[PDB]
Amino acid sequence: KTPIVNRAITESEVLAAQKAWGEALVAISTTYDAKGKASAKALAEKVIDDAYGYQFGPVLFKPTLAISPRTFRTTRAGALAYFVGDDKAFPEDKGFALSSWRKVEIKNAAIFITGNTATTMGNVIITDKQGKATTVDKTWQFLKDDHGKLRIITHHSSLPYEQ
Amino acid sequence: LKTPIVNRAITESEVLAAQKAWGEALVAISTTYDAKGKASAKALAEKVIDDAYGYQFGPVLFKPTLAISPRTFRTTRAGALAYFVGDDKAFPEDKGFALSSWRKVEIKNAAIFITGNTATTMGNVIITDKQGKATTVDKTWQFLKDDHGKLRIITHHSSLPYEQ
Amino acid sequence: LKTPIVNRAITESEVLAAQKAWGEALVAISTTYDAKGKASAKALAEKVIDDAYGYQFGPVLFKPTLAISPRTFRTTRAGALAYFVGDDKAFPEDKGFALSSWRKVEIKNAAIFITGNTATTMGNVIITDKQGKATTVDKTWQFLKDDHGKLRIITHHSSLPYEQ
Amino acid sequence: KTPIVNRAITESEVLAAQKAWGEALVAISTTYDAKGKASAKALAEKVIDDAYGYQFGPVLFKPTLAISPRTFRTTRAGALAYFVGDDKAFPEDKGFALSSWRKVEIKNAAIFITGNTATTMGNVIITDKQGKATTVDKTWQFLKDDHGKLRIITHHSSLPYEQ
Repeated sequence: KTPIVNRAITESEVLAAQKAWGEALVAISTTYDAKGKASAKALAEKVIDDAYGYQFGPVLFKPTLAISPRTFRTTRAGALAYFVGDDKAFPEDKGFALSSWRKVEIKNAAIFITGNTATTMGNVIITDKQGKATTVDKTWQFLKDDHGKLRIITHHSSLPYEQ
Repeated sequence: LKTPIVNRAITESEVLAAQKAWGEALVAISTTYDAKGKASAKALAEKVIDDAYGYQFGPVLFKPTLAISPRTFRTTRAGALAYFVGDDKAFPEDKGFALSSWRKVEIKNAAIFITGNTATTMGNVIITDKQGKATTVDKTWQFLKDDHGKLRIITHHSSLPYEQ
Repeated sequence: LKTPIVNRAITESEVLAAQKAWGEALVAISTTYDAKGKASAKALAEKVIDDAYGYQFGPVLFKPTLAISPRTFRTTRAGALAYFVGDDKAFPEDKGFALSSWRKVEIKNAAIFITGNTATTMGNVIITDKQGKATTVDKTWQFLKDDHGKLRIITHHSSLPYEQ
Repeated sequence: KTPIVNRAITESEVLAAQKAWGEALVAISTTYDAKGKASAKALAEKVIDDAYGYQFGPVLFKPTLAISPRTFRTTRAGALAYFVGDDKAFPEDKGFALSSWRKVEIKNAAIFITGNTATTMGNVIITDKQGKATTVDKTWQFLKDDHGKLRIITHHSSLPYEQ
């Protein structure tokens, strides 16, 4: 068979990367519930290093519950802080991943594959240990890196508009 | 003579220009309604959506600021028009976002990612009406440079800043 | 219902298909000349170049196998047509490559690189005439997937194997 | 100023990467003339690691003077062998870089920038220590890697057709 390099993203790679983020959020949450803040922060660090693209420079990350001065988490510390708190530079952050999450459901509205990147827009439903479901409107953008792995370079999460 | 060259890549200046052109268009639809009423605004909004968005390629990933939780994702031209100018029984909750007498748009980028043929921006956009009432949104755009070298919106996620 | 999706990426199967379609086209021009003469071949070559190449975007990076050292690079539609079918005073050394009664094209890829919106192939192509005379070339193609999802040649470098 | 990531290639980046290859060929050639085969092979190894993209998988490399069985140098060893010989697996290779090259001139016919990659097609003129000029027809394709540096993923070199 002809030796090939495929820098392009497939549908199945995008769907996998969406789930992988869900699994990573939950893994952080159950690890906090079970082993405390220090173990979660260390798990969260490896998760961000793995699934995000802060290595390339800024990530276009607007987290769901980020407050109006510190809205855009363009740095690795900004992401970690949003998910597990424990950073005095982000004093409004208690840790979004620390609410005992257990189930994440992806409901895509549309996917756009532009070759090396892919953008998804739809709903994500995050359910805690007691079945308290939070619905968010989520845009992700994935870049396939030089090692063939999908990295979040864009992450816009918003609570559905009510009024 | 200079080497003939095809450039499908987006530059920073093309991205900033396309951001400003969307602002100008929102304001141009808003004044045209204040000045000449619904019909004129609608016809202008239609050319704007045909020009600045990329519904020609298939669905656009458009989550508008003030879109209500059943009709959240405007993946069709009609969805986008309806959001801006209303007047569509299929989007009954849409009075028209562009019809609030908008006069100034300010772009405050936090970050830009140029992935070659496309470019994503994230940051604040501040839209101010004739009375100086400022609406601040958190906005993500993605621009694709079409076969004719013009930047088209294929992704548009706008959200009100989270208030605790 | 299935999530609506835009796919501007090229797949392996799209690349192999586009390779085979170029072969089929060369053979279809060659037989059409053997069977119906110059005029018919020319009109067919024109639709082939308009279909399979990307002169619509600007220059194509086309270095044909048997192109002579003044007129080496066929960056214009006319250059490409002339190479295949001749009949152009502006390319006086061109008898027409496609007019040698070609009947079989075999693609032997050494490697494929899909860079997302484009895909490059390098390897051998073996073009055999009505008498079974095999011409082997070393060939590089680059395909771009246009706004309509069809693969267009923007790069075509063909060379006779180096003989010491 | 807004923090930005630019995975796109500019005209000036392509022109630089074309010259950089010229400089690298010559550097190998003068290093052989002056310090012998071992020093050139070691310089040539770092040159290929740097300017080519064998890290991603196969490179679409058809060298000017490569012979009909071993035409396509899809492996790092194939490239090294073509440029400096000294590999019994490529027995027809004496070393293309070992002919005392001194001047390389790029004459582009056309450049196509497809975002993350750029293809050049034109002439390259390589002149030795005595002014013996070899003209080649050259296609290059450059991919900007995750670290912002241009890497040759395609290299088709042919002697101009004579007859």
